[PDB]
Amino acid sequence: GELISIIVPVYNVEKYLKRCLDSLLRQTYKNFEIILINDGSTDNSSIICEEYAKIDNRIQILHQTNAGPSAARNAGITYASGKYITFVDSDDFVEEFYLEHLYRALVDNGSDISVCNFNSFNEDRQSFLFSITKEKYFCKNYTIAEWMDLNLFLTFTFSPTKLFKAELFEGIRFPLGRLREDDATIYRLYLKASQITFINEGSYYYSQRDDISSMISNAEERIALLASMGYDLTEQIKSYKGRLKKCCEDALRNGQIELYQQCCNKLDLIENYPKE
Amino acid sequence: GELISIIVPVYNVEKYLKRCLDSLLRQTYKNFEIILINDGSTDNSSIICEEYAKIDNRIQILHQTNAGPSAARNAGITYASGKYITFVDSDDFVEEFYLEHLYRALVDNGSDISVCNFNSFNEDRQSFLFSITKEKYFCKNYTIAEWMDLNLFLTFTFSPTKLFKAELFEGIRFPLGRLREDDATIYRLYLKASQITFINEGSYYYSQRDDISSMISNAEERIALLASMGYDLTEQIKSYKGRLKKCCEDALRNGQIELYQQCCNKLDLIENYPKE
Amino acid sequence: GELISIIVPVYNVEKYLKRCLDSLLRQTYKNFEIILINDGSTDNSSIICEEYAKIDNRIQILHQTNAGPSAARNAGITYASGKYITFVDSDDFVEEFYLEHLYRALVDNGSDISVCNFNSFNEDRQSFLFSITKEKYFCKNYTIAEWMDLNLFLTFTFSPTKLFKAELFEGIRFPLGRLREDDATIYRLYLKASQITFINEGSYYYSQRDDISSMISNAEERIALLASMGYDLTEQIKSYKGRLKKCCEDALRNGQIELYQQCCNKLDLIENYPKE
Amino acid sequence: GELISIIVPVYNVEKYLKRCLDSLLRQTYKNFEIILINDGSTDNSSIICEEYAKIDNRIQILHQTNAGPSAARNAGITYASGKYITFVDSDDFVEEFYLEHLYRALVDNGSDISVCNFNSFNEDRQSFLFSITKEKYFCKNYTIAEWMDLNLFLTFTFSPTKLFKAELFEGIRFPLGRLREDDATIYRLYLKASQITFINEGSYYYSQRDDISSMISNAEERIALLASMGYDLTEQIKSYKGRLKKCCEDALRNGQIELYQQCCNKLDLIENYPKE
Amino acid sequence: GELISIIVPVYNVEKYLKRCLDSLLRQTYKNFEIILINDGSTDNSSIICEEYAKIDNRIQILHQTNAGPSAARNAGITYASGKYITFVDSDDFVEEFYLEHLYRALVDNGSDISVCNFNSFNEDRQSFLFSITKEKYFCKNYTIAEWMDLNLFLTFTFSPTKLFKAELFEGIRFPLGRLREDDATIYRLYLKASQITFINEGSYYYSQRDDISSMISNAEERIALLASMGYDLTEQIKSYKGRLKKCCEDALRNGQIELYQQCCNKLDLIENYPKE
Amino acid sequence: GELISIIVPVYNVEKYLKRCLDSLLRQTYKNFEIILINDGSTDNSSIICEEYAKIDNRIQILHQTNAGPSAARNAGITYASGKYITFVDSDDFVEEFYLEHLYRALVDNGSDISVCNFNSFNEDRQSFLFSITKEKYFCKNYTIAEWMDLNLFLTFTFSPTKLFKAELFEGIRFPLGRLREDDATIYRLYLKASQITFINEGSYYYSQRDDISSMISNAEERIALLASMGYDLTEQIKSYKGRLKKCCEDALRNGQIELYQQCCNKLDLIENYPKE
Repeated sequence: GELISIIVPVYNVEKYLKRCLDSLLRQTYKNFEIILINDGSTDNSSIICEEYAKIDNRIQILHQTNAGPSAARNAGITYASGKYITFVDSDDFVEEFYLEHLYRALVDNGSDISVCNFNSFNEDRQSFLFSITKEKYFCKNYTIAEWMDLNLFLTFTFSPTKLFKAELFEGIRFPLGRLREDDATIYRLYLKASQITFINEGSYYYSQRDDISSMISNAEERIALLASMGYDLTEQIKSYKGRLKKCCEDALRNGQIELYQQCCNKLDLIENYPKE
Repeated sequence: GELISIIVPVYNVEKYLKRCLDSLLRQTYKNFEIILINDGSTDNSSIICEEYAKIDNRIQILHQTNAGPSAARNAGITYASGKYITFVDSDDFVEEFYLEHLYRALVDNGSDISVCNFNSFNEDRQSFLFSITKEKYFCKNYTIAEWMDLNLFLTFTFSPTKLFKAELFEGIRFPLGRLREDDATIYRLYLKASQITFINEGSYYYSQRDDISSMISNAEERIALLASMGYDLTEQIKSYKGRLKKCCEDALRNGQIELYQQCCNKLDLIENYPKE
Repeated sequence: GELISIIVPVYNVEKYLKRCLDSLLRQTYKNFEIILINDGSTDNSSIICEEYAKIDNRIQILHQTNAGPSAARNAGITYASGKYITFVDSDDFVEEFYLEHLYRALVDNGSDISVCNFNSFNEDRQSFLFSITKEKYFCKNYTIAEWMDLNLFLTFTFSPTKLFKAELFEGIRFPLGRLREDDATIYRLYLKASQITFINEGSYYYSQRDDISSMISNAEERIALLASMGYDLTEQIKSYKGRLKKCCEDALRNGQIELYQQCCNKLDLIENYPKE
Repeated sequence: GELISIIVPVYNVEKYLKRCLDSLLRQTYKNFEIILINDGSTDNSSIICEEYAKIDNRIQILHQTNAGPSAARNAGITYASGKYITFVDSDDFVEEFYLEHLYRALVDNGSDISVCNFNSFNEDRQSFLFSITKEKYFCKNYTIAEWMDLNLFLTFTFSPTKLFKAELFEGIRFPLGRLREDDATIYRLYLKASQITFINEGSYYYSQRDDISSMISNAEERIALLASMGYDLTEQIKSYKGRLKKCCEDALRNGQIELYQQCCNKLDLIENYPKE
Repeated sequence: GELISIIVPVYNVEKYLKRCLDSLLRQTYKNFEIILINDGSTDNSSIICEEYAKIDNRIQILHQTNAGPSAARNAGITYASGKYITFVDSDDFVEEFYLEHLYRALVDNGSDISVCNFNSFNEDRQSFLFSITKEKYFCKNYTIAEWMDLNLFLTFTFSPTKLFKAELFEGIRFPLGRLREDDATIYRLYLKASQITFINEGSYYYSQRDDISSMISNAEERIALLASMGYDLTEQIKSYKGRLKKCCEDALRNGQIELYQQCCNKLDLIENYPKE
Repeated sequence: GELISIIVPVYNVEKYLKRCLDSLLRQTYKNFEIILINDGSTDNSSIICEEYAKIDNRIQILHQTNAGPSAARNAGITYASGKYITFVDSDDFVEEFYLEHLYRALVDNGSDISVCNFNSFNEDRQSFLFSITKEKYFCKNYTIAEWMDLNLFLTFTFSPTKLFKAELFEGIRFPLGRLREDDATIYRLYLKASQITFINEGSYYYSQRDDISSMISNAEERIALLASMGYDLTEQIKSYKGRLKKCCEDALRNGQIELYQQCCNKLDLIENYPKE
């Protein structure tokens, strides 16, 4: 099959990196490159990266001065030469059929993007949580409009579990020096697609063991864009009000006083001064 | 009549301050206080403020360490003891009936805000531009919904020309260390009101002689807020698209590269990827 | 009686704030406002402030970006609308007759300031230290000259225990970004007064559990000021020499070398080169 | 005669340095060293220093990273090996008998310090101002007390025109990174002396072509020291009030708002609330 | 022929960029890409880049936040997909046969690098200086040892005029934030080669109209490398001694005192303490 | 005998300082000064320095604002008035005949420098390691060429154990803010000498309980100097290659990515592209 570029930012993940990389090299889909972006790690991560590159030529390492998760992913996008691009966090790990299932779902359906789900691995108790079961499996093709009504963490704020045509990345980059960088970026990729295929299987494992300002501004930017493009706003509005409520309280708890004022005011307007 | 608080930020306006203050002391509406906020001026402005305070007891001076126009206006709001609050920029000036007309328009109509228009004074040629003529005079009461539809500068980005019930300022402050502060704030006051009265009268004179990131952020926040409150988005969407175009080009010219990418991508999505 | 404004700076005092506020709400003198200035606390203090504000309308909260104890007290003074102003630290607490006794001492004597004493509460052993006993109770009126002669901590470095006519604060603010702020400020209030009434009563409880440069600067400024106003300097001189000794040794221990040289030189001049 | 160390800080004085150094090498008193401290000059001053050192072995150069006039003088004091120390600014120049007259005045009278006066040279008009004339010449021995009652620029804030026994410098250094460094330092040298000899001759020529905070704190520190040592305060008090008046006005003009508040308050206390 | 990547850093060169780009698009060698790295220009350079990109698809633009000439070139190297890499400064321009002649000289000779010379253009007088004439034309193949035995500016400190096999860039990047970045880098590419071909034609035009520390450390690094690899040091030593002389004087003129001390000491050792 | 200046930098060594100073005051060679440079210590070191100064007048203290070990030693060199200069680290201690043996070895041989060896003391186990035994004692006079042909730590990167003619320090200072400051400096003193005497006795005790960039640049600077002066480079090259290997690996482990790139490239050139 055609080349898939797997972008893996690496920053101080010495405990988890080998499990991640082992799960990737065992992929049943063979035609991939793994772009490891070592973002200036200060533990053994960089040495682990180098050792893995020595035994599999599909691994390419990029060492860079520490610049954040956004910069690391952008470097990956730049270096990628695949027809498709996908992200894996170096904290996490996948089933051996992960890539193949994503690839088939995309290509067989003529979609521009395929997306799967994730199950959880609790590091503290070394136990899986199989939230997504075989009996609950489904697959569906979605228009962008149908897609934008749908799990909000999975869909909008989590960069892995998703296979993208590389062409979709024209003009699209993660925002620098900013957390919730996934929240600000992934949905812009969806907006460039014509069809998206979702497979409800937890083939990606999320290892289970911030930025209030971005939480709010990401949601505002996204509402403005969707509104300008003619998409329905109902769910984003619900999401936005929920974030404002969290921001209002947490900003105050964190001594982020100007942010607290803004969020409480916005919440006050929405709840107490709606139209009519 | 009831006390009107006039908030006047002062930063290095020695050439224009006396003209401003003279035009305010000549007001036919006499029950006011002028709150001069000297934002750490380094010219003669502070001395001019002190001299005017000595001859009229309606003038109150606040000297503060330089912190920007938003901080200066916020100090004004905090110090105001009037039933109503209005803003005057210290390089502008007004007709002697300015305050009286705004006060009448508000109180006689049972509105929460009254708004007038402005004409221009060209400092370079010392000539007035009477864009707003007596033949074009009108007055009208608006619902908030009617008011929000469309002079975008007069309505949303310009803080003077407007008389606000002081009660409207609960939870509302200008955003710190950041220009287009009026653009981020005035419309939130409108959203608190039940009715607004406009008088199409150029009684305020704007003396004629960029924060590109805020231009975009302000518009996104405002769309998200209006959408969440059920207001129509048609004109804000048009305004947003126009700002994106301006941003896309000007950010690039200024070497603001990440801003440029974000705006160009947003403009690309809107123009080339609207909902199918 | 007339309104007393109680200014209470709050920064990360979650363990002690409730005890403080409970003791204030139980005041037998009921015509007060409590101005809580949350100086950007990062613990639960801000939430505790909000909860108390919901149950007593005499409580006014000001949330501000963290700027230090001087800035917080200055905001308090600016916001106070009382005829009298008093300070309470948020880790301390008071007798239920605290305010009443200070108010009586001031008003019945025609003084401009009344001052009481304090006893101690040892948090580590949960035990009171009643240094000031009923057998030692006295009350006395003082001229400013009598007052300035000498408990140096109680009088000059401690802002609570004192009820001030609000008029005394014209031109007087705590110095920004700088500790021993009380040491720099309280005595300037005394200098504005005509008479001070002291009550030797430990009605305030100080919870028991360095800015070396300011220690010296404050003492030099105060001597210069008193000398310029014709006050006797004998005790201030003794205090200054004691501070120089402390400075000379502690600056050196802290690696504050230029401060050390300055203080040692000053101490050397005073002890070894007095006027022949 | 015994060795005199002449300390000459040099910072960007290319236009004036040769005139200064020429006037020094022509001294009738031959036993001197000139310590040129080049404080990281960025013009030709450093090259001029090196060229002069090549032709007279009494010149010693010390090049140092830019650190200010205080640091440059302190380096000079440290390098000095003379029995006496004197300062010359590299902007200025002297008569050929300058050093000899200072030396004789000190040694013949058994004084610890000798001081002369200065006349002016107006660079803009290339003309001398002989303010100090031959007919006005006098010489006098002073006790420290007599000395401290006396021209305030000449005596207290100007480091040149003065020959000091080197022993007087134990523990005494110019304050770092601070202007009016002379104001803070010279009088401490006087306080270590037993007798001072003044000669009223303008043998030093001051070339005629800031720090408000230090102006005030230097005067406060000096009053506190003098008071502690038992010296009369009358003139220092007059001086202090004059500085407060200048500070109050100039701080405000410069946007130094906290300084303005402090100085105006101090002036208000002194003028309007003196004892009784 | 095979693809040549031309790396063109662009920072604030609006006056010269069109001339540069016009001369490149007129190349007789057709198979190239021009990688324009706009390094956050703040003039019209970015817009000029965009306009040229629209009319010739061999032009690729990378806009980046300003990070300096080294970072710009490194981005070019990373983006380059040619078999050969060459550098052109956007201030300069070339003959229409420039690329073709470099290409032939490399390929026909089996060299890894080809190098030509340059003539100059005086912008102030709009006149060419034809230092390299037709009569002085020669071409020659060199071993690296012969090559490293040489003017000095052309060979080591100037990145254009040179066509490199792209494989030579493994592990070689320009040093960040550093000026004299060419000085630190070009020679390392030479050391990777087996044979270099020089053509003595001035087909590149240098438009004519310092980091002292790097000048010295670059020469020291280069001597240490060459010595470690067994190359002859005679000319590098001569060059190093010349740089020390320049540094010794110019560091002092610039107030770079520690650098002055180091260079003067080094020059002192070399000239006055050679081996016995 | 003539005065030996012992330079002892002191920074936060309260646990070890008394042992150091006791061992120095017990020297059989009596004519020394100990220059204690307290570099702004924040423990009890400064007070320990003062106490020792009070009981032995050979001890001089310089207190300075913290500026690092290089600045501390340079201050020592400046203050030193001895005919000879030696360094002792305040963590360490010496035999009672330490100074005497160094002095005799220098003076009896007509050398400019004498050097001894060191044994170690393991603080964790309170036990001596006598690496240098009586049986292995030797003494020898070396030419500089013989001297520069050598362990490596003792000779070049350790400042104690060495007695220098003070005239050798002309133009030689330790580099500011730099670690491996000994590495950059000691060898330059050797290059000033005509003959060096080594005594193989461990009379200095090193108490036992990295700046990668300097490690590399120091070695490059030293190779360039030695090459320029005609000394043999064989051992320095071996040392340099060893440092590159260490840097290549450890820079990467520390996230020092540009340094890693430079060192790995240098090592790549040396090992894989030596001269043909």
